[PDB]
Amino acid sequence: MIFVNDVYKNFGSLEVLKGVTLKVNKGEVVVIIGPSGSGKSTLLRCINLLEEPTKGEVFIDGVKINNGKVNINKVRQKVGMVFQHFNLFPHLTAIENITLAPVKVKKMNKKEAEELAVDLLAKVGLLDKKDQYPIKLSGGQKQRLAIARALAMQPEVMLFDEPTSALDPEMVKEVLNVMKQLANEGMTMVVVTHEMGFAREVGDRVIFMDDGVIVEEGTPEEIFYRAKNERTREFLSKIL
Amino acid sequence: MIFVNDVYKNFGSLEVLKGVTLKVNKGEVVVIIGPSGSGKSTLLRCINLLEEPTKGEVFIDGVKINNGKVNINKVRQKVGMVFQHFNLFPHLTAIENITLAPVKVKKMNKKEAEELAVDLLAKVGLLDKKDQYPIKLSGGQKQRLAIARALAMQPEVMLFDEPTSALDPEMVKEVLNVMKQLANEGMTMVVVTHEMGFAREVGDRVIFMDDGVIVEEGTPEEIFYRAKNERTREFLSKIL
Amino acid sequence: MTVDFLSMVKYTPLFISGLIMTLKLTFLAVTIGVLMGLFIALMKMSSIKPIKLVASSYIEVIRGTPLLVQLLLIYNGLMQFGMNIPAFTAGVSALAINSSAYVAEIIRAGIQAVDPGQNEAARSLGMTHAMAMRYVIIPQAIKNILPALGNEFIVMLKESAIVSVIGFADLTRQADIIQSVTYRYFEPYIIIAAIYFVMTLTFSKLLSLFERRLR
Amino acid sequence: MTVDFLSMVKYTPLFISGLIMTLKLTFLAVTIGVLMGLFIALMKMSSIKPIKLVASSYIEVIRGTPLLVQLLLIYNGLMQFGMNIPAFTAGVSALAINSSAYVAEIIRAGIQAVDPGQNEAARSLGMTHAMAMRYVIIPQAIKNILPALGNEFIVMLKESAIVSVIGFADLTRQADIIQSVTYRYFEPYIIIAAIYFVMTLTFSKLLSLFERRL
Repeated sequence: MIFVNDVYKNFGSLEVLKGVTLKVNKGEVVVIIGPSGSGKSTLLRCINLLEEPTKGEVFIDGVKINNGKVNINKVRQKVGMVFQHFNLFPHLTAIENITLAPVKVKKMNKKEAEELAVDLLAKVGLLDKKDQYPIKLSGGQKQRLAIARALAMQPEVMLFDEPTSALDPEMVKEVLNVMKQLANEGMTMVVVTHEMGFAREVGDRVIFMDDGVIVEEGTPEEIFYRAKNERTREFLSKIL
Repeated sequence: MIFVNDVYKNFGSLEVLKGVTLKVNKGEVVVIIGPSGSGKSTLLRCINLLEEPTKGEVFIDGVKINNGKVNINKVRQKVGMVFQHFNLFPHLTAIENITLAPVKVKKMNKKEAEELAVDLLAKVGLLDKKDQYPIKLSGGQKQRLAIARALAMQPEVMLFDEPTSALDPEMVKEVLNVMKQLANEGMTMVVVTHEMGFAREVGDRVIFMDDGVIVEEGTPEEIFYRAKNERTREFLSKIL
Repeated sequence: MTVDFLSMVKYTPLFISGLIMTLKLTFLAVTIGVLMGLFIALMKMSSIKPIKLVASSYIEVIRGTPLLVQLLLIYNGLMQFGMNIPAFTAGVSALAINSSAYVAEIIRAGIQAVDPGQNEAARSLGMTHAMAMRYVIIPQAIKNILPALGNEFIVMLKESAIVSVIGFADLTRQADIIQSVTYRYFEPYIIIAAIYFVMTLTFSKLLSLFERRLR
Repeated sequence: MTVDFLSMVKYTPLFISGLIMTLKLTFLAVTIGVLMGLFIALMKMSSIKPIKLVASSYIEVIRGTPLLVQLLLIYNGLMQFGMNIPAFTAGVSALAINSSAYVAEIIRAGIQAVDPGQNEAARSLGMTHAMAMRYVIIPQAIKNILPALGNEFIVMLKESAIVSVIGFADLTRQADIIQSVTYRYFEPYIIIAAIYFVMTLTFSKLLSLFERRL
């Protein structure tokens, strides 16, 4: 399903990814962790080409998407993304946020799109906020809204780039809970996070990255209790 | 020693403190917690008059300091403050950061100031960074320097305004440790924090604030394990 | 002689006429320059290398060069080609050009000022640059732009006083006229400057007030 | 007739003299205008209300009013008081004044741009406003300000072409001069514009180069 194959990434003199390979199959919840400058979010964003690899290739559903001989919009229709800082459309209401892309990309019928949106709003517990504009939403309400919006395009995998880091601590749970609910429903997910609780609860696999490389991986309990590599132990000892 | 007495504060139509009283005596470590918008930081910043109460008064060492009949610089000499975003002086090196105020405020001899600084740098583990500029420091190193810098003015009470919130997770421990050490050496502390571990380990007293009011307070174990108030249990349930 | 403003009163219709003339110049000048600027912007966004180079050269050259020299280049410089463009069409042309460069840049910057995250969200939801542009980015750039366009006008008011030297009967030109019959330069200039000041204040007020209607 | 740039070559000394004349005007205008501007700023910070009112009114009036009208107000408007200040001092006075207002605003803004956290840290360490300003805030405001002063100069170069209308022998005036002997307006203006352009590019290059270092 997802196959990032030995990619490298540079931002000028900054080498962020130095040879990374990631395979995720349908239904997996994979969680990527590590210190700042590990390359977590860069690897995460290579999957739907928000970044372009300097070398290496990424295949989704068996087809390479970084050869310029494929329609990227068609790719990202399959691959959802939830952003650390929400990136809600400010001039658009909750419903409108959700329905913009289906109506304009998938050419869905407006009444149908509307029904989809109110279903998703109920799902993430935002029905009573349907019409409002973000500015009137709290951090949690915002991220739950962003998630609803992503889901309305019905992807087969969701990418999560530190979706909780910009939330007040009293607000982390609600967003994590929605994410877990999706995990329990078999959604394929790649999650970059600081919240180890999530990985404990619903993660299938944990990836520890350091200095632009995957240094160790395994199941959550393997990594959290029986980490083999010294760097992993260091990071965890500071983090847990 | 510190007596905030029934203060209120407004920022325009925004009522942030709605009648708050706080007494802290020598040697206490008081920790203030609560959801965003509780007014914690506003109360903390009333102590050294970084905010001015709309009503009410604040005394330190028994003298009223918000009557315009007092030298505020002499007060802030007694009451140190560590900031969420460090607020290091960028054009000054680490040691220069530390020695600026003793030299210019206390009119200390430069050799003496130099020795204070190297003592403190050693204390917080920044010896090898004495002549490095704030920009070459990681966040944890930054906050440890800010702490050394505060200490060189030898206050009788230290205020900590969320000293850990803008740190990458791998970096929280080292800063918290320094704080604990200060706690263990009998320093009077008022700490606003998200890190309940610290409150458990070294807090003497824990204050829970919500909607601009102190709604419940008590010892760490009382608040974390036997909380009487509903809001306290609710907040904790989202947080712990 | 000595200061005598009271003597200036009877010339009120001249000032009023000068004022109305400064207004008419500036409005039409901007109006063309904005549309021009919009167009210049579009060229700089084109994938086609020569066109981008041309719009860049236009903007770079006009911004990096004095308003006066452009004015005179239109007025004087064209005479030798059997061209006798009036003072008016010369001033408007010059201003619309200067303004076109500054307006084009206002647009580019108003766009780049919209958080790149918006584009990221939009693309990641399957939208193409075109769609992202129509339904997401531009409606926000606009709220960045209208305030800076509105400000450009206020600058164009002050700048337009330069058409006096070309012999256009603007608000500044009046001071020549009046003095020819009064031998006084000081008092009518103080009056004229006061009018530019009051105009500037007025328009700044409405502009910011409008800005709050947006941001 | 039709275009002939080659004929313009022999007039090179006129341009160079014009060029050198614009520089000398502009350099001096800024140098005075900076000193003046710094002074006006200090006034706007003073607690003595009249002084702040005067400086505010000054700045607001000059910025809200054309450079030309200030020039002519000095040159022509002063004649009737039996005053015949040269084209040069008229121009320099006008520019140094205009630039003085804008420099005052640049300074104020360069100060307001240093992070208020710097002041809070300084006060909380017991330093008085004076010391914070001296040892902490100002050394930073400066790095905020120099890029805007340097750029202001670049604006004043273009501006200075306006003293031609007063009869100053600057770079723009030359086109009148040359045409009196050649009947050509176009070509000497294009050359003049090209010269103003090269000056703007050069100074922008050097200015930004200075800027990245800070």
